[PDB]
Amino acid sequence: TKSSAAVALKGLQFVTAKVGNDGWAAVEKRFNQLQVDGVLLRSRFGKCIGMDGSDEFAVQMFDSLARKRGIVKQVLTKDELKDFYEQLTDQGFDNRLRTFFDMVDKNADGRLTAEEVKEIIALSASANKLSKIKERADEYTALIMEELDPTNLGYIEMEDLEALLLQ
Amino acid sequence: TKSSAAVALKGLQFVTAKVGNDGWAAVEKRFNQLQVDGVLLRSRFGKCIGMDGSDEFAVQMFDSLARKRGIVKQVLTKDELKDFYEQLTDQGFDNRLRTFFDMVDKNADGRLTAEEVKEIIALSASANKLSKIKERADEYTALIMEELDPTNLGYIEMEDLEALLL
Ligand SMILES: [Ca+2]
Ligand SMILES: [Ca+2]
Repeated sequence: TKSSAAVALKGLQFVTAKVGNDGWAAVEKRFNQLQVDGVLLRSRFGKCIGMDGSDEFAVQMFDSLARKRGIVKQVLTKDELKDFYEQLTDQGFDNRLRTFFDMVDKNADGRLTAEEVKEIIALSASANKLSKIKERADEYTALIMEELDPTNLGYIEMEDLEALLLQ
Repeated sequence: TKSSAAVALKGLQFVTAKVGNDGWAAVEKRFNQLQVDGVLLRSRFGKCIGMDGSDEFAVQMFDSLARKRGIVKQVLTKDELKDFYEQLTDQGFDNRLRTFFDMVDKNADGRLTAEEVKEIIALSASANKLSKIKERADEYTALIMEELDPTNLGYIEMEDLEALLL
């Protein structure tokens, strides 16, 4: 239970967060921007929904949602997109657990193998460690620049790194 | 200085370590095997030098040594490769610092911007834990499994989930 229940959760929370919780007015306006002849391409699905993840993650979510609906073209109308959206913002637990399951179940057989499970466990941990690292790096950068470029050239030079290290 | 120079020190050691210091015997031998029509591909520089770190680290390193020499083709003759080897193999501080600087300096303008600096700090902090995480994942996976699939059917169902978290 203890470490396993919390690891399923970690994975759920991760997918939920990559999808995000943008309201319909923001998703629809992006649709308006992204659509061509009234239709949203598969490749723009992540951007339309306001997703956080990789391109590949966005497209795989699209296919799991399409697959579920019997949609086989790779193009969505506003009404279809809206129906994909309704599912993804239903923040109910059953609903979220369902969408997570389908997302992690890449071959859509209604089972999850050791491989599928590890896949999403690794992605989520590693993407989360990367985001954290980039916030820190950002703060370490500001400190280096603040110290080696107090006069605000917008850069530092070789000479400044020497000094920083030889000392 | 303290935390500031440690941050910069650690990026310099990360790059130094990823490059390694194989002897010429080894790298020339590897060249001979990796070479095609006399030249060595950018994509094969890492393997030839014996670096660790990512394929991306290897090609960035490559590019930085090329930029320095105005080499714009993505291929090296043996001569040229040996020259790249010689700069890399010089573990004198002056030289190591230069190589580091040029690696961080993606546009070779002799200047390091905030953006360039954030990038090696991120990478020097990131690289190592990928595998460390890939290995924690296996310990979790094969623990989710040995608990949601006690008899080892090989898979988990939605209702195994339903019951897990409810
Ligand atoms: Ca499956
Ligand atoms: Ca630069």
